[PDB]
Amino acid sequence: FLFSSESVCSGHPDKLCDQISDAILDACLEQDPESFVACETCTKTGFIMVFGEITTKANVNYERVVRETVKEIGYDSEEKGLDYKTMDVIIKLEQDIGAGDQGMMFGYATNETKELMPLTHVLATSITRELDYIRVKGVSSRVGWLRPDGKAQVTVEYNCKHGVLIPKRIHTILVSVQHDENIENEEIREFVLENVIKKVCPSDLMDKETRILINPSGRFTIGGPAADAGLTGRKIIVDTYGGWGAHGGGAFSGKDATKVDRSGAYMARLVAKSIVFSGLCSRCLVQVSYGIGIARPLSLYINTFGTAKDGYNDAKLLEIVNKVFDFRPGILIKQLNLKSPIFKKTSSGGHFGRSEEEFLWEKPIILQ
Amino acid sequence: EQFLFSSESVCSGHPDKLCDQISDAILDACLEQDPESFVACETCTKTGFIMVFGEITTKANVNYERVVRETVKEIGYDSEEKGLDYKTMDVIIKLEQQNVEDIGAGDQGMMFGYATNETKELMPLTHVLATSITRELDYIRVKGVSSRVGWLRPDGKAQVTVEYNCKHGVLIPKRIHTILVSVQHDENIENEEIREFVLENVIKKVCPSDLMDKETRILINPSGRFTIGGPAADAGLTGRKIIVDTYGGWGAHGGGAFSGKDATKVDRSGAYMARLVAKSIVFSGLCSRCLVQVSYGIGIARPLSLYINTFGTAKDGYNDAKLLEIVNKVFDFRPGILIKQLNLKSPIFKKTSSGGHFGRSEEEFLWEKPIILQ
Amino acid sequence: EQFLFSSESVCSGHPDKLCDQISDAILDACLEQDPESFVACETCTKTGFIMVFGEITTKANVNYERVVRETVKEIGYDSEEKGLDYKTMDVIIKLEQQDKNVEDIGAGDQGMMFGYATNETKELMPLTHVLATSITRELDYIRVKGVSSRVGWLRPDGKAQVTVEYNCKHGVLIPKRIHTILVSVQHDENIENEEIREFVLENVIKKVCPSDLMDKETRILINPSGRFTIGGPAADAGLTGRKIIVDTYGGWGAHGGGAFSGKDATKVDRSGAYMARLVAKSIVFSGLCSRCLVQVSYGIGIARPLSLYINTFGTAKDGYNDAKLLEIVNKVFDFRPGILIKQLNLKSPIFKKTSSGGHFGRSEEEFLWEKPIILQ
Amino acid sequence: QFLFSSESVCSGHPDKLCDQISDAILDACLEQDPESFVACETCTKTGFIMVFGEITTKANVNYERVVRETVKEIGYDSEEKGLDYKTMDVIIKLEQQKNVEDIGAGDQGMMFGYATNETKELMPLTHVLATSITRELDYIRVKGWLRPDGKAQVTVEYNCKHGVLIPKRIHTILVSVQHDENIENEEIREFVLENVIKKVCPSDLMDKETRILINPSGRFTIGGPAADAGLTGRKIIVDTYGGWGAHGGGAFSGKDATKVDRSGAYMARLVAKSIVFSGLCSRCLVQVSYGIGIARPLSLYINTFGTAKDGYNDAKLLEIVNKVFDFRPGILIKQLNLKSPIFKKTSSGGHFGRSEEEFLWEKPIILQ
Ligand SMILES: [Cl-]
Ligand SMILES: [Cl-]
Ligand SMILES: [K+]
Ligand SMILES: [Mg+2]
Ligand SMILES: [Mg+2]
Ligand SMILES: [Mg+2]
Ligand SMILES: [Mg+2]
Ligand SMILES: [Mg+2]
Ligand SMILES: [Mg+2]
Ligand SMILES: [Mg+2]
Repeated sequence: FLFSSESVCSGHPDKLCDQISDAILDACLEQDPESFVACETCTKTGFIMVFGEITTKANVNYERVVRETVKEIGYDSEEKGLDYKTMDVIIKLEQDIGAGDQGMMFGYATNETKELMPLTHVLATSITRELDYIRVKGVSSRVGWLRPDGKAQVTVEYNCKHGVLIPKRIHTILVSVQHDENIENEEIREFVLENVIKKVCPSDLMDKETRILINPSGRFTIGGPAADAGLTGRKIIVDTYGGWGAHGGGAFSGKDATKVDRSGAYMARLVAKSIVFSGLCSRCLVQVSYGIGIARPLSLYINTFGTAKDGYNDAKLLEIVNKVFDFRPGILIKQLNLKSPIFKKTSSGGHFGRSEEEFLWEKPIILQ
Repeated sequence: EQFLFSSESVCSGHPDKLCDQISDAILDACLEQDPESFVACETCTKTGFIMVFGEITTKANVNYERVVRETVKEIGYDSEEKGLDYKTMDVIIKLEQQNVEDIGAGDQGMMFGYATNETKELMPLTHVLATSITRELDYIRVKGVSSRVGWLRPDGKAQVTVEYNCKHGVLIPKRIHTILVSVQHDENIENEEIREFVLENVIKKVCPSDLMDKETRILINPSGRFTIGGPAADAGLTGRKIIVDTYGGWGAHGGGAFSGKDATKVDRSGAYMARLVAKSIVFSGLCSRCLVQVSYGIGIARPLSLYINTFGTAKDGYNDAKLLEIVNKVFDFRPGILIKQLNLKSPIFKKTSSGGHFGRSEEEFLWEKPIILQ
Repeated sequence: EQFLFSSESVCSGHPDKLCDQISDAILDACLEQDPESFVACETCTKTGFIMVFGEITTKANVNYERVVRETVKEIGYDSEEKGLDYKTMDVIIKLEQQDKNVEDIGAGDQGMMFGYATNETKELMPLTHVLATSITRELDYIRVKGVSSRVGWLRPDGKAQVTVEYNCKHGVLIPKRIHTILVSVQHDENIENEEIREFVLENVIKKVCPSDLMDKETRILINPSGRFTIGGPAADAGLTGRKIIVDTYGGWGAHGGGAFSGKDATKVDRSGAYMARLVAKSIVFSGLCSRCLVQVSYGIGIARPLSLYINTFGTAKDGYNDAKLLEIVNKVFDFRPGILIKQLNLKSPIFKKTSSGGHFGRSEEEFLWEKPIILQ
Repeated sequence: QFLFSSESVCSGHPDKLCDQISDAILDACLEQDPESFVACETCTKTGFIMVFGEITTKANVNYERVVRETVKEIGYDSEEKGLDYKTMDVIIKLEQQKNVEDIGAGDQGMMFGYATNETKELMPLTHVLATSITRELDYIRVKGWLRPDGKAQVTVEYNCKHGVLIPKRIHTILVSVQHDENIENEEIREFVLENVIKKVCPSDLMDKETRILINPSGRFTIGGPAADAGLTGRKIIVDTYGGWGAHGGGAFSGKDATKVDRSGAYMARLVAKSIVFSGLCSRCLVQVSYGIGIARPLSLYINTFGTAKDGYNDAKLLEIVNKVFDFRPGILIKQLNLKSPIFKKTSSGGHFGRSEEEFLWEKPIILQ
């Protein structure tokens, strides 16, 4: 079968909101590691609004954080879809441990890739992260024509043998990249193919029939918030596993670590990755469920899709996980260092499959 | 094989679901006057305000602010103590006014449909129960006798854990393991009265007694009283309950919220069609549960690929190729066609925006009316 | 042994049922302000008018006309073509206006109240009745709550009748098949009969009737005598208390006489029937029999019934007999009128919801007579 | 062993007054036009009577005059008595609008007939006694101090053996009788006991413990609509079997014979009575159901409560019924002579168990 995943650039209006929500979270954490933050952002023509609840001892200039985050992402002109200098900023923020809410969270891993992530998502997010890296770090004489909005989608043809996923070929790569009026389509295409697609997509999975589409619906000068509304938590599948596995519905950005929607998902990722990395299966889905005010999870579930190593079964894996891993929120927070202001980096490019040293949920443990 | 699994639901007054309902109320308001409207309507809320924003192409003449205020009034937010008062809140409307069948998909979309014979609704039991609890609370609160249940307030949530046995891919619920209900209420009712009310009038009404036992763990406001709720307690946004809206953690999700989007958004209409297909397969007895996976490609009307996973439950003879042949003979997944076949250019969407989009048999939900397949 | 049996229901817009709903809307309006109200409220209707008459003793200050007009609006009578328009109709009010912990008031006459229950359905009601009333309730729900551009051709009047073929084994009733389903639905002039019939079959019958009891020979009759555009009060006069069998058990059980709607709970014809239902439902729910008729005989000036009689039709659980069941019932239940009213919370404005769809077999929060007790 | 009570009311009871007016109007139409369709409802309260519904007729009827004459004949000629035919308001809201074996039913509906060998009338004893008391009060008054309102209730102690009902004793007789103000209670009680109760009730079922109550709630001088609102069709259990058997819900009075609510119930009575009179069972309940526009019944049901004669069962009885009796409306209307103006006589005192020659549904057929 064919399977597709999407990623979006840091300048996509929804991801802009996630990044602002987490920039505010980090700003609070830098001064008060005990901050509680539930920060939502939305955006459209000429404005950003930040709303929700914060309990902090930190003294943070919320508007200044918003405007600086938008500046760093590159929205410095109305022509691009938003200007940090001219936009309106609306601030409506209200100023044995149990979970802070109910909810379920899933973690997933697969040995398809070195990241232990599904290949479609690895590739789409590699494309968008590379575009953002080039835009922000390349010389303006070469790359100044790039604007912040964009997305990529990758369709892979799979074979599925006894639960094991074997990519056969890359079927389609779709890239949308916002740009200024002065660059012609041919140059856009050549730049993206040579400096992005061929840099991150393995040539051994491409062939002459691979469909490569770059701004296929026409030029893309009009973008950002002026072109499309954005909101925090509207890219939760981009943020996690790209359509694979399952999702409990909870968004990550703008939430401090006492929100199990984030910390429980991070821990479930650590567990599934550890099971797969230890060679006990090829693919693993973990579901953890909490109840408000209750420290131990109401439930835990493991599915290896029939790929468990001979000698192991999903029930034995759960027994092991219960011996090794602790899902009580206070322990998750301490073990994963979730009071550190590390979260802005998670809010674009996917929360999982990431190689930064500060993402402890991606450092697997050996299980036996 | 034996395992635990949980699903959640939220009440109509939960702040996120409040936004979904406003967004779909505005969509319906446009479609009743102009069935060809394009709508991409977002709503967000926090203490004392609702903001509607996004884009609309319509010939309709709609009083958007009155639609907002009337929707919030109907949900029951009529006093600050409840968390929002439709009479006093600020309302911002930032909606920007901008027979063919072969229109292509807009991107490399993934649509999923799921069904299972665990319930008469052909939905997973964990999700059926959690959403039944929240729907029943909403029904009692809104339609009940005020001198009896006027102490209910609009916010609330539920979560249900079921212990399953799995025999050859077939899911047989063994018992209800945990039921968690959080219900907002006024200051005058005591916890014992809340808990007895919820147990007798909601849980025992909607949860099958043969799956409950003395060990079933029942948690009702376990973290203390819940008087402060709604937008005063918690910000809401459209499209932040997409798993409640679909299958409660079962099946799969490709991304993309439903509410506030007209049917030309295939993230919505394609998901509805995929549900109809899975439901029809299970309803016809061709398997006990299945996942239907539809892969679209940009500029192409027919799906690039169709994949059906029966989890090993297919009726003998109905191998994957046979099921695919049947589905492709009966069903048309082209966006232009699925919109007409499901009658989606019709103001039917407000009812979808609380209680789940699937497993409910309303006259206007054609994706829940299964086709007999052989 | 096999036999056929039929029950009927009518829609909330049926003229007789419209009157029942208005009478209980007035009762609830009074009780909401004065739980001690005495109400004996009759309603009748014909072209362009509703008349409310009878007797009320209340401290409530009620705009009776507005209660009537809002009830008619909610039912959907908003145009003369449908048979009544709440905006134009005359509402004629001819109501003759006139220690609260006493429990030992006697019955007012030699009353007979009956309760019935049967394990044929989850509702513990006879299947013929469950299906007929499910059909009409679903029609009402679609008409009132559905999308107007889709179902706005529906008009408020209508009826249904359902015949079930039963097997009877040792007094136990086992539905064998649905024999005949009859539905009459009022509609506007623009919808064709084939669309009407397909709509009713797919969205009503197949939704509420269990498919395993339907077969190729099941007779389905939908507006069989022709079109049904002319209906409601303009076509057919209506009066309170003319649907007392739809209101109860559909021909099963028994009825001692006396309508329910418009009467507050001190009228034991109503409260006593509710209590008898709770007892019969509790016996069946507890598994002590498969079907149960509970008969209560009151005497004038006496609070406790003169006689209590239970018939289990030979279906009593092994170990129980009718005499043992009566001993149980007499230990658990109190049939004194003042006690019935307190135990069932009947001085509460709970009655409007009873007045369409049957008073029994529905599980609303405010219906305590449908919340069974475990008996052993 | 149990107690069972039935009620009857006098012709001046406000509900029964409405039944009588409705049927007086039906008879008035039929006497001029035997093909009349009539659906005449009546309601009443202090000082007023309203007749409302639908009529299709060739007759020329002064409806107001029928109303006043019926009320005069019942005896309401003064406001002291509760109603004065001379001065009351009469409101008229009556709106004026082939092959016989093939005439369909005019409506859907379900109707029961019942018979029991407890009495020569083949009716339940409780009902026989209660209606005999009220009919006798009316006869004495109409054919010097009685007034038109009144009611009677009789409680009988029964044994039920194998479906057969055996009266053991009369437990309670309750009689309310309206009267002139100048009559002393002792005279009222002696008259009712000696000239009615002891004449109607069999002495071998009376004993010293029989509870006999005559106006136990006090004097009763004002009655009729002044005492209580009345409506047509609100005494349907009085009209039929007094709580025995079953009821389909349909009222009789004010309806011509094309209303199967009436004609079907009359035919069902004839069937049950014939089965019991023929000695084929001791007790019999018949249910017939019709659908609108359909001549043949949708369903027929016979229950003999286990009392069928040796050799018979409910199925054979149904076969016999289907051979002998025709429930098609056009046919039963002819067989029972239901186009003749006979209906005012039915409208108080019970429709069944009556000996007047014009009630053909009480003339049983011998069946084998
Ligand atoms: Cl939430
Ligand atoms: Cl009554
Ligand atoms: K979301
Ligand atoms: Mg978005
Ligand atoms: Mg998409
Ligand atoms: Mg929120
Ligand atoms: Mg009575
Ligand atoms: Mg009528
Ligand atoms: Mg005299
Ligand atoms: Mg009355």
